[PDB]
Amino acid sequence: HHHHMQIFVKTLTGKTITLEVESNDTIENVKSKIQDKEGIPPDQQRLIFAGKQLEDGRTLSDYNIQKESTLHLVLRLRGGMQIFVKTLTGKTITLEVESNDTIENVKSKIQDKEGIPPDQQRLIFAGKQLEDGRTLSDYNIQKESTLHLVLRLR
Repeated sequence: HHHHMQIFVKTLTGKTITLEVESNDTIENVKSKIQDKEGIPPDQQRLIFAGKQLEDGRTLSDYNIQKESTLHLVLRLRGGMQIFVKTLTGKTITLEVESNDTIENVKSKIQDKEGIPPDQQRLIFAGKQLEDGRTLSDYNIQKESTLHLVLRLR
């Protein structure tokens, strides 16, 4: 069952703030609360917990975040290249990438974030399977491009 709790958000410059949240609040909503309190635009915010960046559309409970847990808040300048990898289940995996990142590095980033072995991943963009040894730019994948991730049983 959903419940109320307090969490902490800490920036690198030393401040810990307390937020009143519900266990099923989304990360997007937490970023909105941080904007309301500190004035920081959500698109500049990256929230980190268990060493992973937290996905806007998932909830605190999805990440096992409990009362008096702390989230790191790291801030980016506007315009860092992100891409969105979406499974056919609707899951979204937002990756900070560079324009010449190799496909196998993208799969390695997906493994770091989601635990999915690279050999189980099939990435698709514009109807083409993305091949190891090629780069994002080889497929004209650029900022805010959306890729599909297809998975088979191990």
